[PDB]
Amino acid sequence: AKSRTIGIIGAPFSKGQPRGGVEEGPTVLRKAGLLEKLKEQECDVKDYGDLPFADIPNDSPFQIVKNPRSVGKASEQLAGKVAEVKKNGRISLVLGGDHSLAIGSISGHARVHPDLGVIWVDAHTDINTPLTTTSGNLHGQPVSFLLKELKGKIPDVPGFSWVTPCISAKDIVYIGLRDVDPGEHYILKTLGIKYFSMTEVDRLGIGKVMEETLSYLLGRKKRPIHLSFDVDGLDPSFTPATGTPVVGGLTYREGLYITEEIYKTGLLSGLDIMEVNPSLGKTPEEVTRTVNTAVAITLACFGLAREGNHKPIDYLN
Amino acid sequence: AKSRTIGIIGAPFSKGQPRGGVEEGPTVLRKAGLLEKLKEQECDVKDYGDLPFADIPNDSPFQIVKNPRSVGKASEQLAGKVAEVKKNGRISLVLGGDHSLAIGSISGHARVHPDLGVIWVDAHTDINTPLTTTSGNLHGQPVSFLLKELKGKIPDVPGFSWVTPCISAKDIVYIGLRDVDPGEHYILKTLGIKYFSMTEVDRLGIGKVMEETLSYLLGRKKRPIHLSFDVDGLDPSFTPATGTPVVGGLTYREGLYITEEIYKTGLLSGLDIMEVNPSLGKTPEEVTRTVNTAVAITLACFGLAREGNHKPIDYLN
Amino acid sequence: AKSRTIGIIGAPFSKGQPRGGVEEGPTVLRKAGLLEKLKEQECDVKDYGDLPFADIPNDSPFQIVKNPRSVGKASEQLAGKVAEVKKNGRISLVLGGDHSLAIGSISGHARVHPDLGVIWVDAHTDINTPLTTTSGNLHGQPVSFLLKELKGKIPDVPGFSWVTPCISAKDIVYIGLRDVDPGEHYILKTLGIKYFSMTEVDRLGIGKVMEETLSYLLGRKKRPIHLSFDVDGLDPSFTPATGTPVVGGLTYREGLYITEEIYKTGLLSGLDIMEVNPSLGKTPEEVTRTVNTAVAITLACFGLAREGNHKPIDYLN
Ligand SMILES: N[C@@]1(C(=O)O)C[C@]2(CCCN2)C[C@@H]1CCC[B-](O)(O)O
Ligand SMILES: N[C@@]1(C(=O)O)C[C@]2(CCCN2)C[C@@H]1CCC[B-](O)(O)O
Ligand SMILES: N[C@@]1(C(=O)O)C[C@]2(CCCN2)C[C@@H]1CCC[B-](O)(O)O
Ligand SMILES: [Mn+2]
Ligand SMILES: [Mn+2]
Ligand SMILES: [Mn+2]
Ligand SMILES: [Mn+2]
Ligand SMILES: [Mn+2]
Ligand SMILES: [Mn+2]
Repeated sequence: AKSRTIGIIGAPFSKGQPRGGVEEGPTVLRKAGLLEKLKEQECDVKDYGDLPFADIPNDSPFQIVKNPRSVGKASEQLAGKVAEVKKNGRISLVLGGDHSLAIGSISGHARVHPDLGVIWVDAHTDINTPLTTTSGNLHGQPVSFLLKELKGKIPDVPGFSWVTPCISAKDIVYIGLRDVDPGEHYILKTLGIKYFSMTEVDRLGIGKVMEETLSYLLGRKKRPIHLSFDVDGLDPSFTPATGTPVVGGLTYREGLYITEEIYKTGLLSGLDIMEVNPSLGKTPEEVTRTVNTAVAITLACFGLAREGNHKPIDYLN
Repeated sequence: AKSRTIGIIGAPFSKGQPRGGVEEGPTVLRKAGLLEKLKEQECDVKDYGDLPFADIPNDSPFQIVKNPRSVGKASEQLAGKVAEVKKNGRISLVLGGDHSLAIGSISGHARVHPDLGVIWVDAHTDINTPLTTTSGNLHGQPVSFLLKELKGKIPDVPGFSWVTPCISAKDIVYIGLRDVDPGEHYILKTLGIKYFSMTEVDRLGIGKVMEETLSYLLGRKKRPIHLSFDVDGLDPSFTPATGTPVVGGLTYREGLYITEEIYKTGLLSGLDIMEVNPSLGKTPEEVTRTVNTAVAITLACFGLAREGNHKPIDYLN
Repeated sequence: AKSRTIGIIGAPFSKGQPRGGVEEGPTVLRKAGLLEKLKEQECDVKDYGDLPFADIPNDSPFQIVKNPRSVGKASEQLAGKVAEVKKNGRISLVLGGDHSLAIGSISGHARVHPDLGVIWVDAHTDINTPLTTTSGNLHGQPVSFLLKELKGKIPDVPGFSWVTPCISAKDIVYIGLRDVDPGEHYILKTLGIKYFSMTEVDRLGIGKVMEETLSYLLGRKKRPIHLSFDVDGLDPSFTPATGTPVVGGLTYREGLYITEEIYKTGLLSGLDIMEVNPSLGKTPEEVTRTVNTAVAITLACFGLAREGNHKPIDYLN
């Protein structure tokens, strides 16, 4: 089945943020048996291996923006790989790595399917421009480079001349927001992007949120869905091993409900599992817990339903 | 009050599954002072004691099904006792013990009240047949023996010839499902059984789940209700000392909500508190936490309300 | 802005309950940086300091009621200070201290705003009279001293002659109840007080809870809102360092949603943050967690929102 045909890309990249270890995410996710688990779920899985992100020594800051050439080239090379997987008729599964990789993942996906819609599960908007950013960390800026309405607000950052904005503000839905910068909130409200912060999830419940999200994106016509899952979107009681955790997050159940509903459209076309950092656990158990939650979210994107699953055979004979 | 008139039955049995300690469930529920708290809630409590389960020598397996004569006899004896409690105009309250005992608890209850409706709160469907099971543990098979629609699909298993299917596929509602086998999922679909998996609970909220459950069972007219409560239906964050824990379960709140709602109909007629295993706690507090929750669940079935409770007197004098 | 103009009053009082340490509540809330966080949030903050509560020796009990003269005096002192802050046109922010201080906090606030509506966030109703109490602890009795309907059911308690009931049964809404005494349950129902116990929060979701609360209080016309927050309204997993914790409480998210919805009315006029006991944390981490949660709650009352916030300027320039 189309919704269960997968091309796994390993993106071991960390220079979009300051904390070492996030590049180990593709290794830890594989070691937890992700590939084997997806095949037990009737998936056709092709593992495209881990992208080599050859060292870019001499990568001085652009103003306050850190490692711009490394971040730009990693995303540029990932875009090429995602385009190749999409051309092979497979759902691209990007194992991160930090969230700056979404620049390349979404650009590469939009090359084959320009009509795609984006569902962004995260505690943060990641919509800072290189000029509104106060941290200078590119993992909090991927969306700004991707939105068409922000063209003229993105300065000429070394390593990003290949970037052409591919998503319009009306083609993205945020879910799980709870730590937004002032500049980011200004962008969000001015561009009129559809969002469901933890306030909306509390108000409406996850059922109504997904109902509104899928109607908002697919109501006019059926189009490919790109899900970008930052593991910090869930509460740190489920994914503690991550760079920028924020309390009061989406529950484990809620994370599975979003992925269960997205799978059911049959239109998932690209998936990012980002920000798993196996060296940010306070104990060896916080690491396994983060990785198992990430694996569980992934399996639900490819058909695993809590109600159960069965093959078209007579189980009573 | 009929809704507060109880017949206590201890069922210290574990051979429906391979993990030792669940036979100690009645003792630890009793030690926590369940009977005293119920009497303190204005309940008429009669204690029928803990049933003696004689060891069956040479209890050879039926195919891969383990301890068939023991599970069969334990349920046969429990059926007789539940029928005796019901005939005395009391609500039977079975303290388990593994979930295989539900065969006898529900059969016994259907002998006095054949128009009963079953609410099954669990992470599991326990609807495997002796042939669909892959584990061979009978606690994952009680619903198959009880269902009228499965007559002809259950072979002659030693110890079960006394069983006559007493409930139809339309007289049972599941709440909490999140770990269902393919064959169980097939049965669920082909027999059109009403169920609220954790997916439906996330979608609708426990308020709507309970509205629909009671409307489904009581819609036509009032009829007796049997609640079979497996503690693993709740999240292992609340009930960890259990044999088959599954993450992302019902909350402590949702569990009380379900039981407070069933109490309010005044139609509770049979109750099972199952799968409490006090040898399966990682810490002594994990055991007390499980037992405290199971006691809190039982107290709400018999009137204890979070908004409060009071005697029909004038407290301002 | 008026909704951001604050008058801070520290109330280091503990004699309303038997557990030492709650008098250290205003200090640990200050040491966390509450005032500084409010100032950074564009809040006009004025520190009125901590009230000097003079030790009353030979404070003999009134029947069973412990420290009557000390509790009455402290609330009498707080009433004059809250009334002063209100006449200065600032929102009174009382840093508790045990919940008996609500006597003084609400009374002083009604002296300047007699048409005020109360939102009481608590696991408990705190509506016992000096005659219905079984503990004799005055922190579980403040609502009885304040209701006009209970005038004649409150005996002459030494230190409380200054009290004059300032609210009617229809001017108060409870949210989060789950441990109500029989005497209190009788009072709650006979007076027909509006309440949302955890059962209604589970049934409706916090979104409908806030919809109904605000509609009931502000329906007829706009009126000042007094929020008295007992940190034990939230589950012990978010606020463990407290004297009377009850399991199955409001989540961190619900706590934030209540306080965000209250800010949005622009009618917040009084705020009590009560029962933070830094000496009751099982570990130093349990203390910090409670204090951090209490700070998060307070900031949301004055405009800090999870979707983000921004100043009225063009951030894209
Ligand atoms: N908006 C921030 C930024 O640096 O631009 C500011 C920040 C630092 C303190 C407050 N939150 C992290 C966030 C970046 C998140 C990236 B990610 O984890 O979602 O991928
Ligand atoms: N379907 C199972 C079986 O053994 O038949 C397979 C199982 C083991 C691995 C997956 N779940 C346990 C379950 C049984 C639960 C019984 B009870 O705890 O809910 O009462
Ligand atoms: N109803 C009680 C009372 O003492 O009047 C009985 C009590 C003692 C054990 C059961 N709950 C505490 C509660 C008081 C709460 C005060 B507060 O924390 O909400 O402010
Ligand atoms: Mn992100
Ligand atoms: Mn993030
Ligand atoms: Mn079971
Ligand atoms: Mn179970
Ligand atoms: Mn209180
Ligand atoms: Mn309280």
